[PDB]
Amino acid sequence: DEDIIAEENIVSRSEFPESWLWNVEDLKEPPKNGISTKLMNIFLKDSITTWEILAVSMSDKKGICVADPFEVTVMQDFFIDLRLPYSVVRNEQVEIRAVLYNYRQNQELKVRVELLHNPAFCSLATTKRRHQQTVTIPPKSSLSVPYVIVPLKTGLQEVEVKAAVYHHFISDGVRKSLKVVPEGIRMNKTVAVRTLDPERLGREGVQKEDIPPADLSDQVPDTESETRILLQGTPVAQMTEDAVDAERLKHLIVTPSGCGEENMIGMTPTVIAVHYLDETEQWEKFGLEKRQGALELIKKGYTQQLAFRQPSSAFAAFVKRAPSTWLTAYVVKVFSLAVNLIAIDSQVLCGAVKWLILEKQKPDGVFQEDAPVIHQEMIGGLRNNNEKDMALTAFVLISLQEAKDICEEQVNSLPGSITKAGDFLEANYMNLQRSYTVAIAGYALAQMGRLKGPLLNKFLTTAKDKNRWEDPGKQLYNVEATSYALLALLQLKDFDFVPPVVRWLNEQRYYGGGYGSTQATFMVFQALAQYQKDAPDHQELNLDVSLQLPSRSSKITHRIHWESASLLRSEETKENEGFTVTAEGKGQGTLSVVTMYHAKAKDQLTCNKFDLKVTIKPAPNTMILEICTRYRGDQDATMSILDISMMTGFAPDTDDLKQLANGVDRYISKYELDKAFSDRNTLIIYLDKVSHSEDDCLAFKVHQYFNVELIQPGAVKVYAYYNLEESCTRFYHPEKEDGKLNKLCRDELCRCAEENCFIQKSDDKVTLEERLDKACEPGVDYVYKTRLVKVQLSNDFDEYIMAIEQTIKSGSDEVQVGQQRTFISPIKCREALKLEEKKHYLMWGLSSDFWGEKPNLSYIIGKDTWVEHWPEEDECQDEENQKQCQDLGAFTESMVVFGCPN
Amino acid sequence: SCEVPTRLNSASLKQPYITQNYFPVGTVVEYECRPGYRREPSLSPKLTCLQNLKWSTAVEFCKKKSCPNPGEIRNGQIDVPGGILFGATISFSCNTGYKLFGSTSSFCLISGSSVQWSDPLPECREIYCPAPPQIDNGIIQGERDHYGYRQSVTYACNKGFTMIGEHSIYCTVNNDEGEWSGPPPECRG
Amino acid sequence: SPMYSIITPNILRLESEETMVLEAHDAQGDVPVTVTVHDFPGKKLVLSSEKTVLTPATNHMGNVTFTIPANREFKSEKGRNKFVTVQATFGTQVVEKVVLVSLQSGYLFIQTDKTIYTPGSTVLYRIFTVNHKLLPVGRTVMVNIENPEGIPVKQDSLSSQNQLGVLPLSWDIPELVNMGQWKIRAYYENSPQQVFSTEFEVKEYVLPSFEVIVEPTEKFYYIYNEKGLEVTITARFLYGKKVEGTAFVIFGIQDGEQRISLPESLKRIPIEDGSGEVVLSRKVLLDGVQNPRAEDLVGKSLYVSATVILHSGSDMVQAERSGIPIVTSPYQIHFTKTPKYFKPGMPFDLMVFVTNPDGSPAYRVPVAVQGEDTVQSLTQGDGVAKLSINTHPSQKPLSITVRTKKQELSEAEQATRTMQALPYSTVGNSNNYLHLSVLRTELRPGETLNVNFLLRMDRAHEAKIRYYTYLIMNKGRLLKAGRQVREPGQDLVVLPLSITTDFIPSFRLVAYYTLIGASGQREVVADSVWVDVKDSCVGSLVVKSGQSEDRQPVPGQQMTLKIEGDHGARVVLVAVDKGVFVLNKKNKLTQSKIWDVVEKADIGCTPGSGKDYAGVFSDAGLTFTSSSGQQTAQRAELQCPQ
Repeated sequence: DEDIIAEENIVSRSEFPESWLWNVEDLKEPPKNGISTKLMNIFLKDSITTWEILAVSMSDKKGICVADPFEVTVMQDFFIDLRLPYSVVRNEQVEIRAVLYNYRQNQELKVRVELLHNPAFCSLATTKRRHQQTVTIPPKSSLSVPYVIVPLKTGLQEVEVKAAVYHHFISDGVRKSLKVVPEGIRMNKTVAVRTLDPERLGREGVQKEDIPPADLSDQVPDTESETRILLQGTPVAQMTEDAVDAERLKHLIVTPSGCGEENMIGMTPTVIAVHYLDETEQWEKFGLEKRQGALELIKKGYTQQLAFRQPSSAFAAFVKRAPSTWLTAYVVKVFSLAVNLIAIDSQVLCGAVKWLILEKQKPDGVFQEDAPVIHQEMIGGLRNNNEKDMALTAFVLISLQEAKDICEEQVNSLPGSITKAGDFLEANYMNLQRSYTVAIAGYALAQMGRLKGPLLNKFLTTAKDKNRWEDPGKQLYNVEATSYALLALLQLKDFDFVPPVVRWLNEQRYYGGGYGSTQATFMVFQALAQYQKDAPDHQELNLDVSLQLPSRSSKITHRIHWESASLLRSEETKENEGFTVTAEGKGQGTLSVVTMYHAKAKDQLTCNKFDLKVTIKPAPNTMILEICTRYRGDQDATMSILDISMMTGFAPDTDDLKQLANGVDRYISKYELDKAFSDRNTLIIYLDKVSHSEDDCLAFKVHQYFNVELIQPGAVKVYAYYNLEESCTRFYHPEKEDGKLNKLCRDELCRCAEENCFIQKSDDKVTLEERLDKACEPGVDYVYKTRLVKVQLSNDFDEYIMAIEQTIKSGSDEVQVGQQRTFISPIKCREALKLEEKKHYLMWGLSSDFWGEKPNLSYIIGKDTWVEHWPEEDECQDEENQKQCQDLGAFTESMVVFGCPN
Repeated sequence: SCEVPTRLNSASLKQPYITQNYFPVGTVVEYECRPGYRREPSLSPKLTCLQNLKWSTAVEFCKKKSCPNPGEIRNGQIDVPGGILFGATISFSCNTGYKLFGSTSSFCLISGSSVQWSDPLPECREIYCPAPPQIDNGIIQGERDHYGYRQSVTYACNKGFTMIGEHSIYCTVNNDEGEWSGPPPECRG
Repeated sequence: SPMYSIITPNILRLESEETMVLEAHDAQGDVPVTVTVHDFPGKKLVLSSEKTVLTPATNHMGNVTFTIPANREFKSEKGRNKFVTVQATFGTQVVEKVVLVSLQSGYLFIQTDKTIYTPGSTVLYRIFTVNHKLLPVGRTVMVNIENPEGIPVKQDSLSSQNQLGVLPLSWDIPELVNMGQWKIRAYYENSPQQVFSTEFEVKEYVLPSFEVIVEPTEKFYYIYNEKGLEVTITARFLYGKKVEGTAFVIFGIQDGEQRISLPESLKRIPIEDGSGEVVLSRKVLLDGVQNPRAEDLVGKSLYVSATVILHSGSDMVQAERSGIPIVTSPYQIHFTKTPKYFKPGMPFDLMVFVTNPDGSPAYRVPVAVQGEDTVQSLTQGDGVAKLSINTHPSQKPLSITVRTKKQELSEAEQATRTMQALPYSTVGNSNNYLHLSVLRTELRPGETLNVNFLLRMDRAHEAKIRYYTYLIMNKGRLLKAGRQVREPGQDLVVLPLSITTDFIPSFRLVAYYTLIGASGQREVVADSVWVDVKDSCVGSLVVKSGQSEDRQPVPGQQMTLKIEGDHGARVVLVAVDKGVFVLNKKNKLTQSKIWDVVEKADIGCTPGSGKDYAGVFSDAGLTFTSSSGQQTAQRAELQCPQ
């Protein structure tokens, strides 16, 4: 128009982030008082608001620092706030608000506000008509402008309103987008939950696991669905049961005293207690400070064991007594274990090893004993006679290989003696009867790995109930042979046969110390410490989880080892696939797969909390607006709001408002009260309460102050103060039926129809050339010479069953001469069309005016549909009609013979 | 009479004063902004001829034309040395871990009836590192499709093997080229 | 006679410079000291090894600063705390002590751009990787993102090397997602137990376009205030202008997590010129609860729900103030800042801490000891008062009760509180004490503090105490060790201790003396104190406007942003629409929450002192070990006692 900013020059505000300026700057400027000062230019977005700017710094000297917020307020003297919702339902008619703010101190502004037409939305502004209201805004005030729409395509869409003032150079535009969403409701289904554990049913051929996809047959079209998948880890990882509590070893800290033998009986429980505690890391529960003090006693046992060491490097009860081999093999055994604890001399230990080898070894491999120890109980089971060439050669043997690493380079005859005593236990192992002698002899061949075959079998078979090596007599022997056997299979890696032994000794609850409890204590704690250091087969659990989904090409492996603070792995796919998952290792897991989507639903809960009926009837100039509402609870609702918008160019009656305003549980602010008849398109009626038993009805007169041709349906919305969401919004228009804007829809596809019912025109200026040019551009798809056989009336959409009398031009509908095609039109176009039965018409339209499929196609008379009355035969002889019969007849043969130019 | 109106960088005379030479005293000449400058409503585009044979002194009638806001570059930056007015220049850069694809600079040039940036806004593409090495007797604890700047890869040897080296390695970026911090570990049997 | 000592922190940490204080008392000539650190109990390695010489000219005071590398021997397994054996050889005399080792490498902070988000958007979040001293470090960090129900849906593995302790990160929330509270969880790879978390909300929302602030006149309610709880409902647009519309306001009573709505307090009030007034009368209140007794409401709280609707009906905003305490007293008193043990016959100092019902410090509030009106003291900026009472020599439990003496109010409204301080047990009842006093003031870095050393002991041995040893603890480390000269006869000596940015936010001073007395017994007498410092930035960071103040900004305008900060530093900005902070303002980032974390990770568990000297030490977060056997208690726990 005149003295206004045109529509194409105006830039709508589009940039409305909720956060921006996610930037990184470096303070490298010359510092003043250790303070550097940086200047940055930034282009502020399109939002009309206040930004809060938060800066965090990091300096290798001053560390981190969070700065105080800095607010920047961005404004303009005149502007618009287009207040959309987060999302809206597709095909659902809704109202959107656009508030025009005028913050000029004392200068009113005559403004024009226009909504732009968007094919995705069916509103009043179209292709062919603008929708502009002219309204006045007083100084320091706002003016609300309501628009009603219906979203035509799901997905994101875009509303954009523009506004300009008269006589001034002020213009503003807001371009906001909103998500249009499908009706369905969220459903979550479980696809597969299987337990991942190789060995138990998941065969040694490691478990393979097939997972089908989800049903999703009731998935509403065009929606993504995500498949999440989880691998829940198992916490269960008992070593055996529990290591023995340190509080149970308090008696094992003994002051070593006496001669060559008893002092070893006193150094035994102490060395083996700390060794076990260092390995079970129970030093805490026990008392950390107590370690230093037990190490001093181990050093005291060793110093005092130096005084009974004879020149031949051997040991005996006294210095004048002949040296005992077993004793010296015990000295070697214990000192080989208290190497990591105290500072053990190599000359002494290796000297006693050399002595044992050169003096105390027979050619044939068996140690011989010359001078039995005085303390015979300290020997353990070796005392019970029978095959002591084995019990002994296995004892001195175990002492020698445990002294291997320390005296290999100092003693060169050691590998040969070791092998020597091993070939002999090897030849005579099958002739052993006692459980003890075979448990030490097998632990003695276990270390060289020379325990195989039949000897192996006899060793395993030896044990009763697969958990113990017991012999008639004292139990201490049986616990000692059991501990040798436990060490024997820990060397064997035999992690299956271990679980039951461990349970047996813990069950025995032997905590060492007692009469002749030297071996029992050294073996039960070397065995339960190696049970805790070797840990057999983890004892914990190891699971590889390889998953294959035909979507990705890559293979995904998930290692869920124990002692890792997670025990959880989850992966997700945007596509519902059939994927198979191979797992592997020890351990019991689980695999649960969940897909998510929206299924078909009918819904329509809303109004969930409120009923509403709004009827608009004519007055006895003005119309009557009655509102009727009701609560859907068990109680009467509290303070509710009645939000009303008016139909365009209409204002409520002041006196009727005054009459509602006075008490009766109803209220209206002085504000809505002193608005003049002008410019009052919005209104709020406050309700002290609403009933739940019956309808609460009110009603007031509305007057038309401003006359316009395309008027916008009014809208009423109820809702309790505490809840916005649980609301109801009905629309109201005197004629418009249902309060629904005209639109033709099938299933979920609909198209707006608020436009001219057809190409508006009079047969006089429409010449032949204007017919050959308009009926041959590309868009035009079909053009027929038709005749109206039947007209079908309804409440909303008319059906003009046109019988094709000639196919002038053919549009994708492969229609032959004689067949019928239904033409549909809104009721508001019955008056503009005046189609009559038995008459002929020249019609043509686009391909977008198709409705349906091929075996039942219907035509829709849109704004590009050319509807023209073909005069009958006895009307063309008439001279005033001639120009039209002759133009239609020339258009018939100019399109039938030649057609289009191309 | 006064000499021809002096050349102005912003506005050029209108018709038909541009071809005149007879400037009797008390004459007004009208200018129209050049490309690219815009008229300043509050200011008169006319000039007048003085007694000592001079013209009315005036500051330049058309102000300099502005370019459209350069915009924002997802994980990149726009260096604006000196404004976005007609004849201005801007440069582009990407944030570490991202590579530049397109023009490294843009110019505010005159197009048709207005000024427009010479080149389109380029793109910063995530610089991916090459796929992590597969080690013998070990695997990569829960791998990944793509490893970017700073993404790390954790390793794990199989049962019966010992790990000797860095438990994991990370992706470093040098000259838009992704390279591993270092060699992966080894699982000695 | 020579007694060699060694002092370190209760808990040592990995990849951090731990300091160690070495001493030889009544020693002569030079003394070679070698320090070694071994793993416990294996002693498989040599993690640290330093050599130094103690000389009479340092008065035989040494110090070794050592580092514990992050060997793979240190982690696990599992839930099994680990330990080191600190060894200190002085010539021929060896002193060793086992200390606890923390895996915690330091801290991580997470910062998101916004507080709340819409399905379909991107969450931008930065991780700040810093050691215990808060400086940036480059390490590997695991990052998880958990959903409402507490389920990880994504895990990444990253490192802040060359990232200057600033690790940028992003996460695209899918449009199909569970509403509610989401969590970002992050931890250092070498220390998976200590986790650092931040919550962000995911919800279907829109910007209100205006804000509503509800303010009760008092930040509390006094049960006998007849007027009742009067509240001012202010409402203004985000861009500043005041709002015209109508408000509904309701009141409620909360007890823990259970809320009771007061239906009869529901009012509808006209908002004129962007403001409105509404009052909850005591009557309605007592009527809504079924109790006649009013005092039963003390301890509970009140909440106010506001609903302001624009006269256009185009925008409606909801607000709520919560946790308005119902109290008999407009103040509260806490001894969380006072030590729990005195020294018989010596002045005992009280650190009274007066808060406002919310938890904020109460300025200028006089307090006093009952039975002693002389003893009076006012609260400073931080809300603390320094009261001092002279005590009698006796082993009887000191019980001290304190009240406020704020004028204008009544005795009934005054607050009160009662603690109990036990006596410091002396080595074989030698009756030899030490007391450290500090001037109570809001301390700033740059100021100089006057630490007061008061010694009490029989004249038979004072002439032997020539010096005190002090140690400063901070952030859980040893910031500085040193010596205080004392001449014979000097009851009170003063230490001029300069305060730097390194003392922020809080520091502990523990000092002690040793001597031979009684019947040839080696005696150590120690005392500690905890001093608070003005929480702030080590440096400074200010953001403000570069242009003129007159030039208001316009949509699409170029504007100048001035940034004043520390030279060399890197600044990371963000700009959020105040509409966001109308929906959710929680889990914001502040420097104070940083100092808060730093604070929660102190190894010191007491305002100072201790039942004994090994207690003063262990309580302050230290281990004191000697060559005559005067040792501390073995600390088995990483956390502080309940």
